[PDB]
This record gives sequence, structure tokens and C-alpha cells, in this order.
Amino acid sequence: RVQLLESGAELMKPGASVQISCKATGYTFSFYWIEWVKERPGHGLEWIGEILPGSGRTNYREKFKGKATFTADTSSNTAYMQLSSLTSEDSAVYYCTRGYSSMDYWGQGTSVTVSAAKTTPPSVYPLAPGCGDTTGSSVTLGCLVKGYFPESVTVTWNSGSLSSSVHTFPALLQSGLYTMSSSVTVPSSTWPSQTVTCSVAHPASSTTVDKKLEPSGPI
Amino acid sequence: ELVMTQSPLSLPVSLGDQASISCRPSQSLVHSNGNTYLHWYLQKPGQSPKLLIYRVSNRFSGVPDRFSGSGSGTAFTLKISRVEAEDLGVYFCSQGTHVPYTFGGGTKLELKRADAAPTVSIFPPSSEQLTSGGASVVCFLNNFYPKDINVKWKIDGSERQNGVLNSWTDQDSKDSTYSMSSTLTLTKDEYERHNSYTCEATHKTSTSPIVKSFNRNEC
Ligand SMILES: O=S(=O)(O)CCNC(CO)(CO)CO
Repeated sequence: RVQLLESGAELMKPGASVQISCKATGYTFSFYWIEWVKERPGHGLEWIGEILPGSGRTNYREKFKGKATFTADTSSNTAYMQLSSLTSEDSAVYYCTRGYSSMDYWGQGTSVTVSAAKTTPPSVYPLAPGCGDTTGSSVTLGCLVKGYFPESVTVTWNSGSLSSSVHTFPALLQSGLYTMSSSVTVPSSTWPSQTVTCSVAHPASSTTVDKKLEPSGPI
Repeated sequence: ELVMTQSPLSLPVSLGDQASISCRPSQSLVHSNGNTYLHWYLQKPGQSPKLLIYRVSNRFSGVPDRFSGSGSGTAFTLKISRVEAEDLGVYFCSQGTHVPYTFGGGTKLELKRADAAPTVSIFPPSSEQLTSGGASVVCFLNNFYPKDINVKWKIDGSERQNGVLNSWTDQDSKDSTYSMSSTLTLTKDEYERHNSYTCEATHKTSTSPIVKSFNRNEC
């Protein structure tokens, strides 16, 4: 019943410093190392370093010396990593893990997102056919949900009554703002004769936006 | 440092099949102390990694008996005797012999199905978006298999690479297909300097790209 419990998601401005914690339970803290690992989209896993609590001993990956600092408090059984001079390259999920003869137990991970953006609701743009094309027997519609902060929107297509047919494309952070998209495919008998709507909720701005899908030009 | 070359990148299987995954470090992993710190992990979407095998061949507590590891020198192998649904996800190896510790790039164990060509849908910028001076052109490439796909944008027949955002879904639980969304963002000004906008999808199911296009003048 070894458990490593990390601190919560962080939203940080560039140039700031953040401290992530890792509270160890279920074993003797000074007996194992704590490892720190970085999980960045499009990169895989990158080891930052390790600390042996109570011993004064650390090993850092060279490029993190000067950037990451590990401490460990044997009174509270908590390990900490400080990352300074935060940049866009630091947006990632960070894990702590136990180490000694394998990374045998991992924390749940802490998301750090680096951005100058304020809470910004998304712009929601309809994606519907036009351009004088002839619709087939099925039509694909979409909504582009662009320029929001921070994460998590939900797109619902008319209340949920699809039996999807719906694809949700994971958001990407670019230049400090998120963008995602969502598509649905409907029979041509249903659209544009009947209403198709995308409902986009962004709890962090307490906003919900509904866009009715209409042809973008002659069909 | 020690590079961990893991193969294959993608391992399609039918449930019940054997699976084998290879990790080749760029040098020996035998520590001065005699131990070989080569380990295997499984990570499921939105979960932390979990240990499977430690020090080459030792099965971690709670790990199913169908997992085993073996190997020596610069060739190590994780074997799954019969793939079950709980085994799908991303596998990686780690070495803990040489600082900095390093990880393999991952192997996605996924479900094998018949190849499927993408359904490709292109959309010009929303009137709503152009009003704000922005212009995002969207291409959905839906319900294809295998996952490997490449999207190329052309503007008036010329390839364009910067300002492109791509997002992929994980394998569909019902279809076993993949989908992807590609978004080309330009300024409204730039968008108006050109007519023909094209997304081209290169995928196993064609020796030639599936091309979708429109001309701004007619949309
Ligand atoms: O195998 S791991 O759990 O990734 C760390 C092993 N570290 C040691 C450090 O001296 C071997 O190099 C053993 O404790």
C-alpha cells in the first residue's frame, strides 16, 4: 500500500517558479529514492533526476542542473521539485516515482501549464459544407473551439442524442491558448432539414455557447 | 547517454494473440554491483505508468502471469503470452544503471482490424471567424486504419507547413479506427491573397493522396 500523492494542477506565468510536492505513504521514506519524470506531448518520457531523502544525495540529468531543485523532508515524508524560469517548454505532466531497483510506484502526476493568458472563453466556429459541393448520403459537420484558457471544454451535439458518430479531438496548447475540434456525421435526410447544434461548455469562464450548424454557402 | 531503442512503435494484435516488444540499449546495463537495472512499464490513457517487470525478468507483485521478461547484453524482450483487453496501452522500458536514467520511446499495443481509408472533409474559415480577422481552414480525416497518416496542406498548389495544428483521437472502442483533425491558421489578409486550399491525406490505403480542396472565390 505504497502511495505517492502529488500536488494539484498548476497554471503559471512565464518566468515564474513552481514547486510540486510528492507525499509518500506506506513505506519507509528514507529507504528509497524519489525520481522525477517529465511527460511532454510529442516527446515521451524524460528523467529529470532523483533524491534520496535524508542522505544529502541527488543525481540530476545534466540539462536540469540550474533549472530543477529537489528537496525532501523526512519529517513530513514529502519530496519537492522546484522548476524555475518557467517557459512554454515546461508545460507537461510531471511524475514522482519511487526508485531503487525499478520505478515501482508512480505518483498520479501534476500538470503544469505555462501561459500569459487570462481565463478566456473559446470562440466557437461552425464547420459545415458549402462551396457549391453536392452532399453525399452522410454529411460531416464540426465545431472549432479556439483560443480558450485554461483547459477543459465539453462539446455536446444536440443534448447527446447521436449514438456517436461524434469525434472529439484532444486540445492542443499553442502560444498559451487551447484549441480543439469536434465532428459529427449525420444522414443527409436529417441535415440541413433538421437542426444540428454544438453546445460548448467552458466551466472556468462559466460560459456555454450554442452554435446551430448551417450551410457555409450554396450546396 | 544511453539511448533505449524500442520496437515496434505500433503493435496491432487480436485479443488472445502473443505479443513481443523489444528494447535495445546502446550499451550494457550491468551495473558495477552486478545487477541489470532494465525494467518494463505499461501506461494506459490518462493514467500514470505502472511497473510490470523489474531487473530484466522479475514479475512485479499483482502483474498478470502472462507477462514475462528476458534478455541480456543490448537485447531485452517483454513477452505477453495472450493479449487481454486490460493489456492495451503504451509499453516502455527504462534503464536505471547509468545516470541519466532513460526510457524507450514507447510501443502502442492496439487492436488489429481491416485497413480503412479516411473520410476526408475540408472546411473554409467561418464567416464568424473572418469577421475577427482570423482564418482557420479545417480538415477532418475520420475513421481510418492503421493510425499512421500524414496530412499536407497546399495553398495555390504550394505546400504550406507553418501555422498547422494536428490532433489525433485514440483508437475507437467500437470501430477500432482512428481520426485526426488538421487546422491551418492564417490571417484573414493572407487567406485573401490566395484561392485554392487543399488538404492531402497520405495513408496505407492509397498509393496516391486523398485530396480535398476548395477555391475561396466560390465559397
Ligand atoms: O533501477 S532504478 O529504480 O531506475 C534506479 C537504480 N539506481 C541505482 C543507483 O545507484 C543503480 O544505478 C540503485 O539503487
